[PDB]
Amino acid sequence: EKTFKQRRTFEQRVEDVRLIREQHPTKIPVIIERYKGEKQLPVLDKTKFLVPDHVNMSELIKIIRRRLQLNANQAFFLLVNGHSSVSTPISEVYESEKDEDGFLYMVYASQETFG
Amino acid sequence: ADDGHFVSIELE
Repeated sequence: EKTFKQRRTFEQRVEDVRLIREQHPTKIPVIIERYKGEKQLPVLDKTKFLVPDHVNMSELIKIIRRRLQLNANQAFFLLVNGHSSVSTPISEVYESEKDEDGFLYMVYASQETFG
Repeated sequence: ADDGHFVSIELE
């Protein structure tokens, strides 16, 4: 059950960010993965996302929910390094919370604290 | 997994 960091080496990830930032300078590179213990949400179709740098976290969350085709009654949370602010621009989350490899990592679940 | 492609997210 290998996560993205386990499938690609640290060097491969650093190199991937460098090139994708050079080719897509208006986009934030984001890794979005499902919580390993998740039991009721579907898995996403892909792992690596490019998010425009005028978008905020509230907007991203609604977009991902829609990708998963969730019913209104279904809980969804998006965690950036374990913390569950919706208004923050994804550029600012990136500057603050990006990994040493340069990706911004997120995990989604139907629980908010996990776990 | 398709680690070789990025989804390009845009506002609707």
